[PDB]
Amino acid sequence: RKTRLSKNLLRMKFMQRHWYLDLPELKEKESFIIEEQSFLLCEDLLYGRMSFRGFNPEVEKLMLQMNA
Amino acid sequence: MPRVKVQSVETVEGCTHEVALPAEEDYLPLKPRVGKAAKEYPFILDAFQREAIQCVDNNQSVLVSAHTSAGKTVCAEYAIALALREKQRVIFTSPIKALSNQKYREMYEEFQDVGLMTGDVTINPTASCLVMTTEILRSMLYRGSEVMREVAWVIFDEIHYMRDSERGVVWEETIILLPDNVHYVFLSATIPNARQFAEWICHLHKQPCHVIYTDYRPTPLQHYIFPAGGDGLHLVVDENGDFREDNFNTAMQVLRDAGSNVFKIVKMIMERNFQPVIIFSFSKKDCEAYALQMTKLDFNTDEEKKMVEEVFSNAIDCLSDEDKKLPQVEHVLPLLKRGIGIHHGGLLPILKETIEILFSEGLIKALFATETFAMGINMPARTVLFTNARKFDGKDFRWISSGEYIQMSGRAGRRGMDDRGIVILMVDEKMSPTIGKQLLKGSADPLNSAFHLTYNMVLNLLRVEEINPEYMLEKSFYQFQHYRAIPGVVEKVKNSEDIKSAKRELKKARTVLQMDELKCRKRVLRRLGFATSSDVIEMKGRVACEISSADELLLTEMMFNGLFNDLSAEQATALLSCFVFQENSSEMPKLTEQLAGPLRQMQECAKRIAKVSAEAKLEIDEETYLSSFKPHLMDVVYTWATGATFAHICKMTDVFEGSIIRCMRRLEELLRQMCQAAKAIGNTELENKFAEGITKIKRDIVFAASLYL
Amino acid sequence: GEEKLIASVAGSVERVNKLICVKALKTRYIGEVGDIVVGRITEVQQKRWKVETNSRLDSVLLLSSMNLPGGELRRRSAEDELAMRGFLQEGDLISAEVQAVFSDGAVSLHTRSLKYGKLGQGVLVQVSPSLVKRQKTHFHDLPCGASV
RNA sequence: AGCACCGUAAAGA
Repeated sequence: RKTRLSKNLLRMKFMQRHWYLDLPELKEKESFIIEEQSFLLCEDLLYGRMSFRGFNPEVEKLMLQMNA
Repeated sequence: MPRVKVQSVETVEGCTHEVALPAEEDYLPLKPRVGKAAKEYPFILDAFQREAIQCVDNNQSVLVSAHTSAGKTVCAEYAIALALREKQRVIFTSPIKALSNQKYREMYEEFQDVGLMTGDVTINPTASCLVMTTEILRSMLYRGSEVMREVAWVIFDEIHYMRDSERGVVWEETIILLPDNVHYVFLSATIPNARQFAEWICHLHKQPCHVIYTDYRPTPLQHYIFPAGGDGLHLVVDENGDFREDNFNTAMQVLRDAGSNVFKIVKMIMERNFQPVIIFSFSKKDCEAYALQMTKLDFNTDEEKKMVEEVFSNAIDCLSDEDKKLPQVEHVLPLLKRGIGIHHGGLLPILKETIEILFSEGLIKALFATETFAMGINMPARTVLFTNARKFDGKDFRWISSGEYIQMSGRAGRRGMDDRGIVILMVDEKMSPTIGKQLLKGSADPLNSAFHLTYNMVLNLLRVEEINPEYMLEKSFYQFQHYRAIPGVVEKVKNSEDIKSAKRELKKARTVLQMDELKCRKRVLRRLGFATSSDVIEMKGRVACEISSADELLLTEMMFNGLFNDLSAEQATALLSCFVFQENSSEMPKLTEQLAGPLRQMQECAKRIAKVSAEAKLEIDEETYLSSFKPHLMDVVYTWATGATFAHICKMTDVFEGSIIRCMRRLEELLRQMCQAAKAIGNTELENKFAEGITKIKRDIVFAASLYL
Repeated sequence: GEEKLIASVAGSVERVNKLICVKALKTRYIGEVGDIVVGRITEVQQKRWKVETNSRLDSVLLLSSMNLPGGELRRRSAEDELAMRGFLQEGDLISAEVQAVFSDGAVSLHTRSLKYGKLGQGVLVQVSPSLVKRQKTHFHDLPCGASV
């Protein structure tokens, strides 16, 4: 008798489908100003690829999605 | 004549070991291993296998003739691992494609370093082990690819398959082409002429070779007969080989007295608990109708049915949602639920692999399979039944040959589980003890070669400077096999020491055969432009050599008479279907003009080739050559290339599906070849045309993946 | 051009059954598939050797192609990649046969057997390729006392 | 073994 499969079959593919340091001078410190070069954090912007009344409705749903 | 020295070694009972070596090199036997073993095994190896390993250690080629199911594949793995130990490369020649996929899956599970080559796919060719068919290796040997200079070990499986007529040239030619500095293994079944084969390999490589032979077997068999309506199985031969025809005589008496059956036999088998069972019927409609008859019974629980549904769906989910809605799929799936299966070369290979796997598990007990399992799988069972002895091969409606009877009987017998196997044979005719004896206990049929010369061979050999056909013919097996039959009239002449035969057969002792056909092939090639005086190639030759999947002379003539240069994309696919397809059908079809016209020009070219062949007396016929090309699938292929549904296609013709799949795969191969030919001459429109046709064919299922891969 | 077949090269026209070609009188060696060949090496790239035939490009001998001393054939490793130079010096000569022709025009050539490979001291001549009859057995050993 | 072809005797309407 038997109830379960075998392994050699159950392997096939169609089936599966350091250290640290404490500086009292600089232990609990954090940067107060940070250098950025991105106009996004800086400023809000829409999604590049868009469309107006019909061309590539896929881009229209992308607009609806990413612009909120 | 070929001088050669054969010898025997003093070993123990269990096998026989014999060497064949050059006639002027004395014999110093093998030596024990040095250092670690290449591959330790969980169990203990028989004398058979350990002798094979000892041979493989000392780097000497070998021949191994022993019944299947005797762990004959161990020497292969040892050689593979030994090669992967010395950085060498190794090769494994399995003609079949599905068997090759299985062997690749196994070797990949084990070694992690393998590569598959085959007409359909290609995997990890930068692998120390190359599993593939043999024709690929033939093409390599021709074009001296980057492998022959790296691989040191070759291993052949199913050389006995060389006894055929249409492919026995490949293994021979491959051997003749290999270099003296190679080593390799032969893994055959029982054949009594092994000594001649070894002597041939030796005289052909000036290399020593070994031979192992044994009738040993782990699971002895018991043969029974069933006569029509006898309701009782009668023993004939027992495990010990004791053949008792008393029961055979009683069975014949029942036959004489006799003047919904296999159902009764399987019911008996199952009540005996003899499951599982294999059923070898030498046809297709018979298997299918027997399955239809036996659908009523059920040899499984319900949980097994759910699990079979699971695996079946997980397998055929790789297809579309429509190929699922296919009549074979549905009208078969219940048969699988119930534990009975069917397998023949008329199915979709997907279901074929599915059924083979399920059988490997045990989710189906009774399997109606004609000859596939006989050769290219390791999936033994507990008992086998021959629905009948008769069959069809080539032309003759011959009886069953002991060779094939044994090649199939080797299936029965599961090591460990089955203490023994039950063979049975159905009979409905007077069969006296002579035929029954020579069938059941008689020995296998010897290994005779075919070695029929071919165009491709001549041309691809004209390419080369160092190798000529006469060499091939003088080195073949069909020639080396005509030196032990020579002593006859030679012995008569030695007595005579009549004289006409003396002169002739002395000037014909070490000479060549089958030359006239060679000269006639050459004459044809000259008349048609595929060569010239001085026996040198011409452009047509370099266009035809690229073709191997069909008749290439006629393809090249179709080119150089301007046929494909005026047609469309698909029509070429159809005119090539006219070549790949080789089966007959009931009703010749009706074809439209646009698609028929070209076939008339095809037939005209064929008639021209036939006349040119008859002038040189190739013993050829015109009507056959012309009608050896069945266009019965031109419309099929046309509608398929128009982007249609397989279900809208399997209907147009009263032909099975697997035949269509073979047709179309061979067709795509031929299209690649023709693209390369057009690439050779210098044209581009034609190659774009053929490539577009290819892109049209491959859609859903004709080129699906192999579940074993 | 404009539904008109116009020649491109100086020579005699040849009409095979339906194919129209031209057979010029001076060209550079176009690559066939079985033709033997003699070649003077020009470069040694990490993977292969670059050879000079009278061809329109730089013929190529892959490191996988060159036969090894005797028949000691196992496989190609880095040690062979470094002997790639000490054995086949830049400027040497090889007598090979073509293996295949690429779509870019180049010719990959190999060494089927030991009769091929590298050449001794001998002497050499450079002529036009349209002055050797396409026939068999380019390798001759003449009774005069030499070979060609 | 099967499928097809041909003839043959018999029954009903």
